[PDB]
Amino acid sequence: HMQNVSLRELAEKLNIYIGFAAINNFWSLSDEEKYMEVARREFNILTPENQMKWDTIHPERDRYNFTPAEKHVEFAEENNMIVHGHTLVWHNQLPGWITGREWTKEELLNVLEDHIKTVVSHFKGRVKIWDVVNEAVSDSGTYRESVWYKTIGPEYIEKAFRWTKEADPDAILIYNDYSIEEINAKSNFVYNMIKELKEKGVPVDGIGFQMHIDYRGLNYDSFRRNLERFAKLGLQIYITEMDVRIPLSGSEDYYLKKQAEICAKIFDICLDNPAVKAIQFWGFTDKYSWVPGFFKGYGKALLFDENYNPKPCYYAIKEVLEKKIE
Repeated sequence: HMQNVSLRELAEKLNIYIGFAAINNFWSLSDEEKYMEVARREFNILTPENQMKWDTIHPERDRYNFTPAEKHVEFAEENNMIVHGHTLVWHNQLPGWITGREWTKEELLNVLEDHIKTVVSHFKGRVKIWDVVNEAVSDSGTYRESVWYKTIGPEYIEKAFRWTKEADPDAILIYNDYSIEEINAKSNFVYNMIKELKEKGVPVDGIGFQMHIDYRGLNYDSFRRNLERFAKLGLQIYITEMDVRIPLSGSEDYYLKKQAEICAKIFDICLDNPAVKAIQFWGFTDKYSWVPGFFKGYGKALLFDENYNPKPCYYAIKEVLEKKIE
């Protein structure tokens, strides 16, 4: 009977991880001390929000900068957190050396293999989970027409996973995407995609459900069924970027209560399926979240308020974890 009961302590008892995404340059924020203290007290897995992406780590064709990623990895290792690497292949925020010229298939395959082997071998053994391909599927449930897809065709996805496994055979390799938590056209396309990759022996070890949801919640029965179909492909399941956005106008107490009910229910369903290995939120304090810039009119989507005080959802998830253990 230690005096505080943290999320990470409860996660350790349930053999899962619970954690967060770390903002760029967190160590140099004006409130770095408080941010780092709440993070180390609460969490046992960290994803760098942006500083392992291409624009930061590979800013010119023949230049690599691991300096900010290594700050994230150092903080995680010092505080007994595992690291989730994000992300090796994605369509957005690519540097100008990629977006500003025309590519052929052979040349872009060679670029992608070099990026992936350089980055994954740099952090071999230190990054336990990689998001190898992120968001490859469009919101109609076809392949997203990214630079990678347009130039290479669909084989970019199987090659990215094969190249990542060669460079670190111990990392857990996942495909990560949003709005695939329920059974729908997008998740059906991802399901068949992954089923076909694994039939070909491609090493897709798991699926990441981003869980960027709102105060309307999910169709819980559909999420439960969708988690079961993916687990039965032999996948580990990660909830990778959770946030539960609420409108900024009006009835804050009402929306904080609905946010708590939604987080409680998501945790209940995840803890009932042993394929779910980790639940991370995309940040942890409302002071530092991508939601208000990306979803206009919404925010307050995380576990702690702007002053680092826990919100009703924090107590709600803690209660669920404690009941699951007892």
